[PDB]
Amino acid sequence: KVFGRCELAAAMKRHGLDNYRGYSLGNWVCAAKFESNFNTQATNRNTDGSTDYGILQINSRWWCNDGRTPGSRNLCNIPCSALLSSDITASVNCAKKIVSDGNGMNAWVAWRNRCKGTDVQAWIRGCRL
Ligand SMILES: [Cl-]
Ligand SMILES: [Cl-]
Ligand SMILES: [Cl-]
Ligand SMILES: [Cl-]
Ligand SMILES: [Cl-]
Repeated sequence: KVFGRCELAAAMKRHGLDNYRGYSLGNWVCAAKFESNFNTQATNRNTDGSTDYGILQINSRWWCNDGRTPGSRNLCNIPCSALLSSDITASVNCAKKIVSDGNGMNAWVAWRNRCKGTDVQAWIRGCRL
């Protein structure tokens, strides 16, 4: 499923990401844009052989099991495929574990390089929320 920008924002808010750990809703929408283009079926390979899955490109190195990432953990205790559903529950709950881990949203390299320090509020401009 490919989300509309305001559609994604609404689901993220309902799922409680709005100022979760102090990160305003715009941050999460910005991250999702550049990680996955709001496409829940997005998958990308990393240099270490792990894979990123879902609207928020959660990686198999630490957070989900895909059975093909040697020397990896599954800290959110989910199959990585579960993250590609049109329902973003599993991704959001996992992201909540991740962002509470210590580096906050810097865990998402795209957020760090492309959203951090920008006006992320622009990403929920005009949305009914
Ligand atoms: Cl957009
Ligand atoms: Cl709807
Ligand atoms: Cl584990
Ligand atoms: Cl990570
Ligand atoms: Cl980047």
